[PDB]
Amino acid sequence: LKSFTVEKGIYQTSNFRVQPTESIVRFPN
Amino acid sequence: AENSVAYSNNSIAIPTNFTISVTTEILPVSMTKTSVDCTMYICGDSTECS
Ligand SMILES: *[C@@H]1O[C@H](CO)[C@@H](O[C@@H]2O[C@H](CO)[C@@H](O)[C@H](O)[C@H]2NC(C)=O)[C@H](O)[C@H]1NC(C)=O
Ligand SMILES: *[C@@H]1O[C@H](CO)[C@@H](O)[C@H](O)[C@H]1NC(C)=O
Repeated sequence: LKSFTVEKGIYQTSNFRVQPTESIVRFPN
Repeated sequence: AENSVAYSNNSIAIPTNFTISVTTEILPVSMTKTSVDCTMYICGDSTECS
């Protein structure tokens, strides 16, 4: 909300999404 | 159809028997509530895109 004081209510902030740990590459055997 | 009502000031016309009928009216009241996350939609969880 870009504020130091937040009024009463419900607010949507972010996601439960995970950031990727590493990089995976796969090719035919 | 076509109907001619003969106007004449000597006469009125009043019906004798009355009926009761039921009709239907349909009215929308609301629609689907939606909400959009910015970065998940536009960038699809890319950090440098964010
Ligand atoms: C007004 O009209 C209704 C029909 O819309 C009449 O009801 C019918 O009356 C006859 C004779 O009494 C019956 O055989 C029928 O079964 C009745 N019903 C229907 C659906 O036809 C009613 O009698 C009329 N009233 C007056 C005062 O004329
Ligand atoms: C009623 O109708 C007749 C025929 O059109 C007309 O001559 C007469 O003047 C009318 N009377 C009134 C009071 O409107």
